[PDB]
Amino acid sequence: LELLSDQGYRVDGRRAGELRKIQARMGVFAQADGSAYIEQGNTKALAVVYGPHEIRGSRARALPDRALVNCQYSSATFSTGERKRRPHGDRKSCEMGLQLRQTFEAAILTQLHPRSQIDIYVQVLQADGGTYAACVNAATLAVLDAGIPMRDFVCACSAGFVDGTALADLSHVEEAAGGPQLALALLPASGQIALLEMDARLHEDHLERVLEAAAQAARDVHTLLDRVVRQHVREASILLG
RNA sequence: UUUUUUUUUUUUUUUUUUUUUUUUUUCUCCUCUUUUUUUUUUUU
Repeated sequence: LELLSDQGYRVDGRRAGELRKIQARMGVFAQADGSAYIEQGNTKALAVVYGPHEIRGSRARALPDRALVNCQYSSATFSTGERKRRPHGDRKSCEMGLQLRQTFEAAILTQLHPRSQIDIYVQVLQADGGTYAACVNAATLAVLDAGIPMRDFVCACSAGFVDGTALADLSHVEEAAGGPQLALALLPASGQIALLEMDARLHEDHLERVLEAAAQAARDVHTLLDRVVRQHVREASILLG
């Protein structure tokens, strides 16, 4: 099957260094302390956060120096072509909630809420392509909506490598083809990387170009989400006064 | 030849948990030429 034509067009019609269309939203729910909604291409995510509160259970599991970040991951049973129902014991959810907890224990400026918990929930309504970056961006928007201070605006994007060229924002068809996939979590102002992942084989000479293309695609996600945040804050500033 | 007074480092600790590798596709596809097919035999 052709994943890159001779003309340079992909299966869905975009070039190598081209992203899908994103359409976000802030303030979806009312009861919670924060909310967000993003649809990156054909993947629909959702995130809900709860502000610093009293530790549930009160089983002396607190930290006297910082706060306790608690991230979960879930997925709807109609999120793909087949039903594929799973119980709440899978290790895919555990590893996704652990990479989420790892990146948000580094992005959030947590040394201001001693002996407090932060509960972050992510719900995926339709998965087609990169799920990690869609969850990270939806929870970055939900955290901004909740007013929790943070060092920067963390954004994530993936990449690939086919026929000696570097792709960007891979889809499920391209992902399920046995290629060197790769994902980041970038802080645009400093250029630092919060998380790095990889699978499948790849030569050592092509790591610089796949990593550079992924970082550039994350910097391209940054501008599009930045205009959404600026329009939202100008909206509320106009409403307030 | 210049008296008298203006307190200070948050209180708390004797919390239960009965799971388990993975996980999810890619179609049908013209094999060229001396033949029947030789064959016992012996030295390993």
